[PDB]
Amino acid sequence: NIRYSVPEETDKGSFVGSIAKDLGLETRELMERGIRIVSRGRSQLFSLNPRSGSLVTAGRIDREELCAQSTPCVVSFNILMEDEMKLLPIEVEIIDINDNTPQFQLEELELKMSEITTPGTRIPLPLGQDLDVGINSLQSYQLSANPHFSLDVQQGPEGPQQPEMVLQRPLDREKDAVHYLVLTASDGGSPIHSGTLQIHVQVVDVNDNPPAFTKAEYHVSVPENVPLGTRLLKVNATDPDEGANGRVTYSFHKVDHSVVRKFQLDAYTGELSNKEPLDFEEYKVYPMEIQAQDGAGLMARAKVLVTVL
Amino acid sequence: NIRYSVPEETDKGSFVGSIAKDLGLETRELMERGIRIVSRGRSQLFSLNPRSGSLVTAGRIDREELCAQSTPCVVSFNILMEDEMKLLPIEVEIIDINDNTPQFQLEELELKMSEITTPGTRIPLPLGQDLDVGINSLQSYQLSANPHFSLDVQQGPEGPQQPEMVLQRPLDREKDAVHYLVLTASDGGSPIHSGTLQIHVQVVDVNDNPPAFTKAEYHVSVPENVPLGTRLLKVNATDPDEGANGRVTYSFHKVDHSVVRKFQLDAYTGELSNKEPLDFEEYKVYPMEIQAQDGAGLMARAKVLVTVL
Ligand SMILES: [Ca+2]
Ligand SMILES: [Ca+2]
Ligand SMILES: [Ca+2]
Ligand SMILES: [Ca+2]
Ligand SMILES: [Ca+2]
Ligand SMILES: [Ca+2]
Ligand SMILES: [Ca+2]
Ligand SMILES: [Ca+2]
Ligand SMILES: [Ca+2]
Ligand SMILES: [Ca+2]
Ligand SMILES: [Ca+2]
Ligand SMILES: [Ca+2]
Repeated sequence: NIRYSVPEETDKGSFVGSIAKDLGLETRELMERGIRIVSRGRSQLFSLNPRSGSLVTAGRIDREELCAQSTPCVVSFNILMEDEMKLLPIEVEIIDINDNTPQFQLEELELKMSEITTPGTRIPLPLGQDLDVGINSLQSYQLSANPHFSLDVQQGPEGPQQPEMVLQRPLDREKDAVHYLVLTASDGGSPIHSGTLQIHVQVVDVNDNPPAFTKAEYHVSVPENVPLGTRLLKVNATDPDEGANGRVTYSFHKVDHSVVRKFQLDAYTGELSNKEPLDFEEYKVYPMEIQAQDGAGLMARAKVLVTVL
Repeated sequence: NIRYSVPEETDKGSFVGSIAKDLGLETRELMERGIRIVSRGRSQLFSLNPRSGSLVTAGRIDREELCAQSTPCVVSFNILMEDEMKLLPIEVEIIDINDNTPQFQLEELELKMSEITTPGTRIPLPLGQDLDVGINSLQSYQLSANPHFSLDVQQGPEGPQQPEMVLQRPLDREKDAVHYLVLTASDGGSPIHSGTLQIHVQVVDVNDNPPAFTKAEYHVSVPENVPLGTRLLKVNATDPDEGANGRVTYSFHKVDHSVVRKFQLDAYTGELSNKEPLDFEEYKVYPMEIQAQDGAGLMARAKVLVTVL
């Protein structure tokens, strides 16, 4: 029984072996014995010269196409020697080369995660798959260096399995609204081939910031005979949350209504105006507690102090 | 100068004092010199008998109406003795009684607070006001027992000032969506009068719970010749948050698409069905990672394991 080897993907006409050598035959000996390949299966991948006895490749030999994930990859055929009517079994092993990179089944993974997601939360990652075999197949995964997420991997029989992205440090949309990461999947060839997956994490807002007034206290001095409806003051509060969570409206806290009833606070603009006459007497000052509310139940406070001159 | 006292709110005709007694005059004496009140200001609150010399009340005497918050409350007038044409100055002090309860300027305070509100957060409360004076006016505030809120009060000169409600234990809308409390404002009378304010705290939802599947693993065994479109399994996840925060949808995690592509998972109902033929050989089992997402970026995981018989 005769066994040869050849790497996949050689150029057509690449040398595989000499039948005459391995039968110990010369030129005249070889021809008189009338050798030829019996056509079957993939035998047409090889060409036998009946004068010299050389066996060469005849066409593209792709181990991935022939054998996929099976090992080893052997092409079998008979050589017929017409003289003695004897069949000679030939085996050629097709050697895997590293001509495939680990592939993901998508290019970009889009994730949405609340900024309040608890550390330890685990998300399973798309698998990398390498068409090569053995050392040339998938050997490892790598997640790009970053402060919030790390990679976890189960070390299985033939390689790594079930990659997961695990949250380590808390997210914060007010610091980073989006995170971009890269997952690579590498084989064990030399050099190593690495496939790539882009990961996009969108951080979903939580109402986790109260508004904040520009000042703890707003002082205003107003004329004794100021007309009704006069703008006295504009207050303002900012809020870093998103949408309704960061949208603030203004109002009086309900404390002493007999004071606050003399005034008007625009819920949207924060403009404070007098609604009723103000006395220089009876009340030198007029302290009032005000409130800034966002759209989802967080609040801030300030004091307004109106002095009549 | 002659000084008498009388409590406010006595019945008409109540005794205040005897002018004859304090002038040391008898019947014939008193009459001959011809006494009478000189009408001015609040003198009509009193009636003088010109024969007996008694001074009594003539109508309702309300100290709040006469003197409000000022102290003391004295009604002054002259008595004319027509004989000597001499003016006699009389003072009657009106004694405060505790006939007013501390009042709030509203019946119910409605507050909205996120369940994520930071403990230590302070809210100023409506003021109580008592029309009486001294010991009979506002002396203290009380907040009904509750584990989430305490009352803070400033002890000022004449009474308690600036009551505040302070958050102590974190809120949790999934435990209590609302809290009802009572603020009382009391005077120092005997017995004490107490005014009452109802407080209604509405707890605003935060997405602070992920969904949770009914099981960590769903196993199903299916016949080799199961028709395409067969309902195989219904998964379910619950979520205690409110509205969108608790509304869950179902999907496959992106792991091995070559497996998951053979199936269909309804995003709303959680019904899993087969979409492509299943192989008894190519895949004995079919493990799949599934996901439940709420409407605001939290998620839970489970596994589905499909075996072909
Ligand atoms: Ca190949
Ligand atoms: Ca290969
Ligand atoms: Ca490879
Ligand atoms: Ca944040
Ligand atoms: Ca906010
Ligand atoms: Ca936020
Ligand atoms: Ca009274
Ligand atoms: Ca009172
Ligand atoms: Ca009174
Ligand atoms: Ca909660
Ligand atoms: Ca939720
Ligand atoms: Ca909640």
